[PDB]
Order: sequence, then structure tokens, then C-alpha cells
Amino acid sequence: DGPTMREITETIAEAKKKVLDVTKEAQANLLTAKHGMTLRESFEDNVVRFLNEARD
Amino acid sequence: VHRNPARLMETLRTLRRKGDINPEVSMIRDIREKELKIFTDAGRVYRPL
Amino acid sequence: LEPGHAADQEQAKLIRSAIEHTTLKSVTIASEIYYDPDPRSTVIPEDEEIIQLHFSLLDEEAEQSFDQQSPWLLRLELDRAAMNDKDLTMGQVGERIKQTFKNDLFVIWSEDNDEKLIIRCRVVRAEEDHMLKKIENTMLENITLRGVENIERVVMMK
Amino acid sequence: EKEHKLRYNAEKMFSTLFSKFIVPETIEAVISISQEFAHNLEEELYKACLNVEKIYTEKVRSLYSNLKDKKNLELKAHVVEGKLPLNKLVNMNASELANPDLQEFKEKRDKIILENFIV
Amino acid sequence: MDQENERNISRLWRAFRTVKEMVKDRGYFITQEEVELPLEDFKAKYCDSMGRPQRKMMSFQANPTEESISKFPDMGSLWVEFCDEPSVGVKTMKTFVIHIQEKNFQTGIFVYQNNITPSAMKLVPSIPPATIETFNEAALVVNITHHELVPKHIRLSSDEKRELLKRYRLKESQLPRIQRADPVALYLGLKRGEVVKIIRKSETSGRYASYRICM
Amino acid sequence: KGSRFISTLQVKLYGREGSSARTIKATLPYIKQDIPIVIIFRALGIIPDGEILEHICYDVNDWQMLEMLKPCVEDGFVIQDRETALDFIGRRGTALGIKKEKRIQYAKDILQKEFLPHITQLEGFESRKAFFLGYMINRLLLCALDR
Amino acid sequence: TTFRFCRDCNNMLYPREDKENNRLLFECRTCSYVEEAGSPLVYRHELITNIGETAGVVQDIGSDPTLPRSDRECPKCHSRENVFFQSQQRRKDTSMVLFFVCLSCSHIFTSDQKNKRTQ
Amino acid sequence: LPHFSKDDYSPESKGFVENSYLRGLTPQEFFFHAMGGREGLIDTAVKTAETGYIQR
DNA sequence: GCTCAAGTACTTATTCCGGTCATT
RNA sequence: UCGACCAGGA
DNA sequence: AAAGTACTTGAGC
Ligand SMILES: [Zn+2]
Ligand SMILES: [Zn+2]
Repeated sequence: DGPTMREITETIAEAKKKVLDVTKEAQANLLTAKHGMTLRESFEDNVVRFLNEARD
Repeated sequence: VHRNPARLMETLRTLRRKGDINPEVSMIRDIREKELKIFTDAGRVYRPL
Repeated sequence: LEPGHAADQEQAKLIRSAIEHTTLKSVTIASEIYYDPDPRSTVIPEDEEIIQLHFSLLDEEAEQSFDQQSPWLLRLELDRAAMNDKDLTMGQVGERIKQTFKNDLFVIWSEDNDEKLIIRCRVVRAEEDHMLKKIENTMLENITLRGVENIERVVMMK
Repeated sequence: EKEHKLRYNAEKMFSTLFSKFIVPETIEAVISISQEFAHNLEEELYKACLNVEKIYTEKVRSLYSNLKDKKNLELKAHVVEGKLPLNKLVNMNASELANPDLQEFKEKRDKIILENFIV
Repeated sequence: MDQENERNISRLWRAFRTVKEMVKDRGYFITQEEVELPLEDFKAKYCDSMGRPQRKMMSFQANPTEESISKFPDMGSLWVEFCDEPSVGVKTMKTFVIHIQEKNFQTGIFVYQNNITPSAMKLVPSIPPATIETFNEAALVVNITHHELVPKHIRLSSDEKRELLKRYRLKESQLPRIQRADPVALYLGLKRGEVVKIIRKSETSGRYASYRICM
Repeated sequence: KGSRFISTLQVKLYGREGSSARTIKATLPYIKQDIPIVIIFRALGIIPDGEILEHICYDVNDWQMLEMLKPCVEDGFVIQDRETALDFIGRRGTALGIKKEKRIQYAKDILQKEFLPHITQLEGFESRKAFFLGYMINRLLLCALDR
Repeated sequence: TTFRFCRDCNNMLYPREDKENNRLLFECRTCSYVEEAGSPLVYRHELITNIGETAGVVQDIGSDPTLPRSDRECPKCHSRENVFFQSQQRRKDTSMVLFFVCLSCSHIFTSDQKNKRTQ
Repeated sequence: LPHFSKDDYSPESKGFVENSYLRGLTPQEFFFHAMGGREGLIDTAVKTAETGYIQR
């Protein structure tokens, strides 16, 4: 459905923003790493997550 | 070594685009690492743009 | 966790820090070697108060503990973040070093609250320098401060 | 026997801090009163040691360095002279002695590490 | 460092309990009252004036139970020794080795702190038919037989072994094996040739019994 | 083009990440042992430290990379003359032909023909290869300092 | 550290203690040279490094078309024309902090909202 | 890819495929999808010689 | 000269099912 | 009809 | 194709 397709497009769009926000937070040194993990390892996990939540 | 790399880079890039330097000749300028690498090497795989 | 203390969140954190291996290397920003000739005083004016509390009274005796030590200083600076994060006292760190070299190294330190965390080291009773760089390698690499060997990153789980 | 000589030197330090720390109490919100008050902690820290039957020397420094501090720890040092338990302050000695500025960072760290190793 | 004296005593009391648990499990007369001895009561008995644990006094004798005599009639008395020296000297070992001979003990368990002289351990197979066993203090702090994954190991009598081989038509080489040095075989004081009946729970039958021969 | 002189030069950073005395040695063709860079530089004619150091580390301010070079200066310290370096190169690995006067001559040969055959194989060039070996050590320490 | 060389033979200077006057000297081991030390510091480790972050900032930095642009105003010239990048320290641990280079005054500034620097 | 600016950690840059097989993949989406697909084709080829020997 | 880390040699695999070459 | 290489199939 | 066995070399002390 066209409406379903709008919902799907805005679902990906919102997850992109969620990522960008986590990107801006990590760029301003506000991000804190989840034990035995790099700050980069921590950011990646949460980015991969938001996008896989979105695909689902 | 070179003292004004930008001037030399524009010169060489214009020379190859004219045909004076063979079009297959690879010429890279890493500004961050302060290096000019030129390859006249046989065997390099290239693509047109 | 112990059958009783199964939901005891505080006992979990306690065992977590009791078993996780912690080396001096993990809590050090930089180590330096200074030529501070008279051991009773200090060239570095930053460290002036370190000698004024630890070195003054006591003494460890009056002075007796052989102050004719060595003119070469090993100055270690510790990261307040990683110190407090891994729950450590300057005294804890200091006593662990003083127990490794027994009576071959006169060790002193800045207190837990001071602006900079410093550990001042000097050898005890011809030819030196090269041996000091060997002592600092043994310090960072070997000396265990807290935890059991082979046990890295310990994590809590519900 | 040697113990008394080691205790003697320890008291000398407290009175030195009790003369050069007591000045801002009068500046916002003398050498004789500092001597008596120095002895009040030297025998109080001795209560904490050799129970029923080394640690002490280190407790002396943390009491000296923290109570010295200012202009953040002076607000805590003000309470010490003004009816704040001198008995509790002796067996206190840890992150509790620290500056309100340093205790803000210590609490900011501790509660942030907690969410990282809880997985 | 009052903390290090307090932690050392816990570990020693813990290991003492495990020796008591091991000797009770080996078929010797030890009460559950003896095993579950409190830390307070332990200190009260074996610590000196300064509160320092006197290991010399800990050493004890254990005699086989009435049922132990029925299955194993040749199972004699046992002596357990705890040494206050972290490094157990060759002079100290000779004093121990001779204690067993004169009192005609069957077995002797030496509980050492850090190490025993390579000189001193040459005297171990020197007094037959009696056997000497060595155990490190830290190795005994925790009783490994009390673990989830460690099933009930039972030492079979010579007659019981003879029956197992008859009923299953086996040569000794056809029985699953247990290493002489195996933590449990060490606990039971298993001697080469001895057989253990391992009774364990099964997600298949609820109860399954296997057997292992010492080597 | 020219029989393709396949001579792979290895410039190794001996000593692990945090281990005491981290020296840099290099394997040249037809020489058994690994020679500390300082001796090779001295064999090329570049004799004092800070001429050898100047060829490796370009910025005088970069103390971090220069402290990495102190143990190399100490390794090659034994050799102080170009001939003392050539004799040392000659002695180490084929070699065999015992008599001082000949090992020195065929050490020059290894550096001219086999050490960095690209650039040149001609006699006069020492200076050109000296800077290149320096460039290689610079690239090695740059990765070692995680830059 | 910032170490010196022997004038005359241009070689590495090694430490030497003047036990008489309790002062540090730097001797040449290729000749008879000796010079007084500038600083009491002889060796510096640094486990937690900061040099390598602002690496490769050449004046031609703006001419890299690969580099991304931003509309961030400069703390000095206030020009909304800059070419940014991430810490050039190639370690696993390293944060994703951005370093900006002004396409006017060529001043280096960060996105770092945890602390303030001068590099 | 050379179509992106340096230090780009956006979903598009590090290989997220926003589109569906119906809508069709962009050239970048296509190359990244091929990259991941190649990983599967390798895994299948190796874990046959490996898994095969385990069986024996 | 003895223990012991470490370097060395040298061993070992990987399901079933037409064309071309040179030589047997 | 001695067996090596190359190319494929599931 | 990386990881094991079974020696042997170096050298800590
Ligand atoms: Zn000189
Ligand atoms: Zn600007």
C-alpha cells in the first residue's frame, strides 16, 4: 500500500535521525563506552542496532 | 623534494590532460602526508572518468 | 554469587573489582626520570608539598631508614579517572610497590585529593641510570595492584 | 617503646594545620587552642588502631591534606570546628573527606561506570 | 595490614574443614559437629596469644568407622599434619615420617603451606606398607567434591571389584580409567588398581552408574 | 627491466610493545645476520648521530620518535668509521673468505648491487639510498607510534 | 625531552653526574666534550599520548577535495568556512572528536564538549 | 567509496541499504550488497572442506 | 653446568561426479 | 590407457 | 593450512 510505503519511508527516516543524533553526541565527546569496549565499538553497536530495528 | 607542490600538481595534471604526459601515467598528491607519488609502471588497472 | 547474596547488587560490584586484574600500567599517564640530587629536598616545586607531608613526620623512624639512597628519581603520574574508576587509594598503590622491592626502593606519594597524582621513587645502596629504566618496566608490566591474574574485563549480569 | 616517639611527631602536624586552616573561619562565618585540638585527634586515631590486641601513618596525611585544601573543603573544615563529630571524622578517611567539587566528579564517574559493566 | 591476617585465617579454617570432610568421606570417624566447626571456635582453639594460627596443634589422628572395618578390614589408622613453616624442611619431614612407623599408622597426609624440599619428598616411598600423601593448603581451601559437576565417587572393595569384572566379563583394561593424580582420586586416596563407582544423574534414565579404574 | 633484481629489504623493529631496549635492524641480500641501521648509515658514509638521525626524523621537535632512536644509536655505537662498518657488514654472512682486505671490498658490492637495486646500481649513489632507508625507518616508527 | 648533540663531532650526548657540585652534565662518548644539563628531566614515557591528533595540518589542507566541509564559525575570525577531520592518532580506543581548520586564519578548533585544549 | 567525503559514518556511507529489492538498489547500495554477498559465497566454499573433514 | 623458555625441524589435512598435453 | 594440468557440475 | 608433537638450542643464574 501507498500508505504502508509512506510509513516504511518515514520509519527509515526516523532511524537515520536517531543515528545522526548518536553521531553528533559521539562527536562532542559525550558518548561513554560499554565496558571492555572502545567508544567506537560502543557507537557502532548502537548504530547497527537502530538500523536493524528499522529494517525489522 | 618540492617547495610549492600545488603549482607543480596543477602543471602536471594540465600536461597529461593536454597529452604531453601519457594519459595512463598515475600521479597522486597526498596533502596530509606531504608526498607526490608518480607511477609510469606497467600493470596498473585504470578506469576513465 | 554466594547462595544468600544472589540479588545483592553491591556484593556483585565487590567481587567484580576483587577479581578483575589491574596493573600499574593501566593507571599511569606517563613516567619520568629526573636528576634530583639531595633526597631530603626536591628540584620540582610542584612536588614541594609531597615532601612536606609524607617525608616530614614520619620519618618511618627518625630518620634511620638510610636517607643516603640515590640521586635518580622515577616520577609516575596517575590518572584520577582510571584510579577512581578501578577504586584505588594512593597508599594502596604505594604499599604494593613498597612490597615488591621490599627495601631497595624508597617510595613516597601525593595524596588522593591533590591536583596531580604522583609516586616518587629512588633506589637504595658505581654505575646506575640503565637499571632505573629496567625497574620502571617491571613496575608497569608486572606489579599487580588488584585482582587475579589472567582475568581481564569482568562484567555483571542479571 | 619506639611507638611513643612516632606518635609525638604525628601530633606536631595537626597543630600546624590547625593554625593555618583556622584563619578563614574568622575571615568568613589562637595558637594555644590549635595545640589542645591537635591532641584531640592524635589519641582519637589511636582508638581506631590495635583493636583487642601500619594503617595509622597514612590516616594522618589524608586528614592533613584534605582539611588543608580550601576554598571548597573549607566549608567542610568550618563544620569540623563547629560541633561536627571529631570521633566520626577519625574513622571516616576515604572519598568522604574529599572536596565538594571532587565529590561531584567522583559521583559523576561512579554512576556512569555502573551503566557500562552491568550488561 | 590486619586485613591480611584475617584473610589468611579464613582460608586455613576453610582448608581444615575440607581435610575433615575428606577424612570423613575416606571412611574415618569424624562427626558433622566436628566438620561444621565455627570460625570463632577454630580461632579459640588453634590461634596463639597474638591471634596467629598455630598449625602445629591442628594436626590430628582419625580412626576407621565400624562399617569401614566391614568393607575394608585392613584399613588402619591415619595421621594428618599441618606445618607452620611455609617451606617444609627435610629435618621436619623426617620427624613426621618416623611418627607413622613407631605408631604403625597406615596413611599419613602432609598439609604444606607453599612447598616441600625435593630432598624431603624422597622419604615418601621409603616406609612401606604405609603410604604418604602431600596436599597444598590453598588446593584444600575449597572442596572440589562439593561442586555441581562432580558426581558421587565410591571406592570399591577388592571383592566388589572382583564382582564387577565377573558380572561384566571384563579384563581390567576394558574398564574406563581414572588418573592417579585426578583431583577426586587424590581426595579418596585412590591407589593404582582401585575402582570407583560413579553414580550420576542422567537426562535419559535419572540415575546411571559408571566405573573407573585407578592408574 | 633487467633480469628483475628481486631483493626484498626488511627493516625490522626488534623488541615488543613495552619491552625494554627496542632496537631497529635490517636484512640486506647475501648477508646472514641483521645489521643495526646505524652501521648501514655509517657504511653509506653518514657517520655522526644527528646526520643519521636527521636522515630518519625530519622534525627536530618530535622528541617521541627521537627517543625511539636512542637505542639504535647505542647499538651501532661500537662502529665509528665507514671502513669499520664495511668490515662489520663483510664479516656478517658470506663472508667466509677470511682476510680483512677482501670482506670490506665485497661489502661495498652488496650495498651497490643488491641493497635497493631500484633507485640505482651505480657506484656514486650513497646519498640517495641513505635518505630512502631513512624514509623507510620513518614510515616504520610512524606505524609504531600509532600515527 | 628535547635532547642535544656534541658540538665538534655532532654525536649523542649521554648523562654524567658531577658528584662534587651535585649537578647533571651531558658528556660525549666519541670525544672529551661535556655540557651542563638544561632541565633536570632526562627521560619521559607518556602511555596516554596527545601528539598525533593534529598531524598533517599543512597550509594546503583546504585543497583536499576528499575532506568534508562545515558551516561552523571560527572562534577567532568567525568564518563559517572550514575543512574538518577526526583525530589522526590511529589507535583503537580513540574518540570520534572532530578537528576543524579555518579556510581563512587556519586556526584548529574542536567539537569537544568534555574539555578545552590549545592544540 | 570515492563518491563520499572523508570520515563519513552515516548509514549510506558504511553500507545500509534503505531500499527494497522491488524499488531497486542504488550503485553504492549495489556495491556494498555485493561485498556482503561475496562474504557468504566464501563462507559456503570454505565450510565444506572444513566441516567435511570434521565429519571424517 | 641444570632448569626452562623458546627456537627448531617436520609432521599433518580438504565430499561425489570433459579437454589438452607429453608420454607411457 | 601411462596420468598430469586446466576447465566445469551438485 | 594453522597447530600440534618432539626434540634441541640458548641462556637465565
Ligand atoms: Zn664529541
Ligand atoms: Zn578563522
